Amino acid sequence: SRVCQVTGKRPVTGNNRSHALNATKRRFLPNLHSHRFWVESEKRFVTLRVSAKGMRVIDKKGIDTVLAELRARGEKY
Amino acid sequence: ELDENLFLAARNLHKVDVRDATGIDPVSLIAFDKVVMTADAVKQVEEMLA
Amino acid sequence: MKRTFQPSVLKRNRSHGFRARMATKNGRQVLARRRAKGRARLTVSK
Amino acid sequence: MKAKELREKSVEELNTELLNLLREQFNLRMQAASGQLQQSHLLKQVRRDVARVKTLLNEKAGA
Amino acid sequence: AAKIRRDDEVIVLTGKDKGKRGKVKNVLSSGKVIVEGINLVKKHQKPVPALNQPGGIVEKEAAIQVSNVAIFNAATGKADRVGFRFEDGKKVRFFKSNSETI
Amino acid sequence: MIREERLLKVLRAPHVSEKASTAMEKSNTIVLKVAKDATKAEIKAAVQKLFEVEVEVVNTLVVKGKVKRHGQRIGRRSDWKKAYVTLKEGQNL
RNA sequence: UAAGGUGAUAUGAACCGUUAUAACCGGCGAUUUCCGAAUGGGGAAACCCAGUGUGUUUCGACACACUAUCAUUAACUGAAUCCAUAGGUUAAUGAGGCGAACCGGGGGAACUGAAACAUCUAAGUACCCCGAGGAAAAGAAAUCAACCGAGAUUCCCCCAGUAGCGGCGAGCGAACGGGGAGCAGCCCAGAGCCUGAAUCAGUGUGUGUGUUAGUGGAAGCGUCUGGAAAGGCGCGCGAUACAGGGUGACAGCCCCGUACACAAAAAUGCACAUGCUGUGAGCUCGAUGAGUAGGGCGGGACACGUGGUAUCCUGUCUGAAUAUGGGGGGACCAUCCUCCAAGGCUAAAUACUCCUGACUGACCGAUAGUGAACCAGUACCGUGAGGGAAAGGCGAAAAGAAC
Repeated sequence: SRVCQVTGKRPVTGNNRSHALNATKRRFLPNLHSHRFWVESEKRFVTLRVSAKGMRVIDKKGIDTVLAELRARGEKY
Repeated sequence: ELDENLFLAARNLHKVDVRDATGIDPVSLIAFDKVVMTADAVKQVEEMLA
Repeated sequence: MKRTFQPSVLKRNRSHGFRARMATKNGRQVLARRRAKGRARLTVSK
Repeated sequence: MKAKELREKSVEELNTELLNLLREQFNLRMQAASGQLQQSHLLKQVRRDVARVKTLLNEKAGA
Repeated sequence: AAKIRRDDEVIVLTGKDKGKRGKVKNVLSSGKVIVEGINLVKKHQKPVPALNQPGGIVEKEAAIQVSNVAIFNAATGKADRVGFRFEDGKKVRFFKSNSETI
Repeated sequence: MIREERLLKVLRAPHVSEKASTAMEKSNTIVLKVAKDATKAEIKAAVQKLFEVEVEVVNTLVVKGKVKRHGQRIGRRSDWKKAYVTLKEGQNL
């Protein structure tokens, strides 16, 4: 899949465009590392699909608001 | 002339159709014999052809 | 000589029979092209 | 036989098959093989009327 | 509504012998009527499997088109067109020619 | 109680067979038709309730359906059940 | 609605008759075996083999009601672990499979054109997969404009083979603006006042408008030629109807059809009125769109090969302000204009034709037109996916085989 869910990123097409300037493909892939949390909204600990520089968004939105957004995105925790 | 009801037929009698002065066609003036255009319709057609 | 074709229908049924085509994605499309042609020999193989 | 009976309850009409037609229903089987009954009306009367009670048995679970 | 059927007599318009009231013996699902006292066909038919018999033919009445026969008018010895459902009262044939049945 | 009389869809018309139709058809053996759905599990008691007689031995077979008729494209008899039944007495209505 | 009918090839017994459901046909219901989505579960397709629920022993398991699966919601059950959760289950709601095309998304070519070839082009097109409505999709300004104005979208004719991109080559081609078809606008980011007002939805019913099962619809004869007239002769009759099929030679008056007039116990497409049941208008005071915008790095898509590259998108880097605020006006700076992004609904002009109904051909006529006018997607070819033939019109009538 290569889906990160927290920042919603997807792999994207992209061309190499380097010397001798052939029209060959190169692509770009985003990252996914996954992480374990304590959330207080639950009696248990949970694991979420999250990425490098993506956990920076949890500090903006609040952990309970990301727990609810990933629930609205159908995630299993 | 054009009537409320009498705007259609004869047809099945062959070589016939009923027609009014609006958009008078040149085929009606040569594809048949002695046309039944009236002494008042000749005045109406002069105002449609200027 | 032998013209690459043996007498055995068990070898045919297991690939071209109704259960061997209706269960597979492309075999269930052979059945649809057969119907779309109007062909009476839909799958045979028995 | 009726096919509709308003509030007369169909639970009592199953007896028509299980007792009242019994020992005459389909009785020409094995016992007659010629087709020469000479009662071509009776063979049409022993058909379709038994289906109207089956149309009425649709509501038989009502109480 | 359908014409001729079997109860009426016909005066005949097709290329057969005319001058008599054709009585309808039978009507066919092929669009034909069989008329008595009008025309005959020969037919000798297939012989029997045993063994020596005299010569003889069937000689039977002919079928003609139900659409080229016209019904006898019961007034002037001729045929007439009839019309369907009269303009007043009960559902009956119009009998255009003189407005009377039989 | 136990079962209803819908079990009694047993035996169909007699047919011709040199094993019966020669000297046995009203005294030992008769060859019968059988319905597409009918019991072979309670057949000894089903005849005992519908025809009210006992049968000692009965075997059921189909042999072969012929396909060679009225062709055009050739018409078939299909398989249908036939039985060699020991009823020992005649029945007509 | 009619006297012949119990389908047909195929007759006939017997019986229903010829009025009361003979026979046939339409609306809207009851249903619809087993395999198949296939769906208790399993197989060598139509077979075999189980469970829960209801009732029961006339006494080696019947016969009815139910049991596949995903998510949502609801209710049972249930570990490490106390609460909890994971695991184990049932049920309604929407979907499921088969289509013809129109329609939204995912992945995604190469012959080719450049008389070669790498950038460009073939093209986000084909193809394979998925989704979804009767239409989809689009939309109610951080839009365009040009110092004057327009004031949501869609398509058609134009703007224009122009402004412009490009081994500057082959290709590709705007935007403003105009003519026309067409045009109700509206809710959230919450909770008050006061009410159930705006605007709808579902079904019922009334009314209008469309389509229905169905019924009616004008006139001619004899003689002559011939096998026979629809043609000749004698002349009459009709015509919103002398389109078409014809029929024994050429029919308005013989048949079917046509122009026309009626009809529906009742169904069903569209739009209002209205009961029931959900929905709920205005004004006030709050809340006011953030990992977003601006700006780098490397690319994609925009006519535009990154260039003077704005725009739209973002793998990656940096990351606000939020009204002494912020976007855009094809780099950038300034001024001025013009809007207020980072949330949804949605007219109609539009697309297509499985299907319904009306209808036509200076088109073909059996080596044609579909491969197929006919037991043809059959015969037949091949392990198979797949490929695929030959075959039309007696006569007025079997009058077609007596002896």
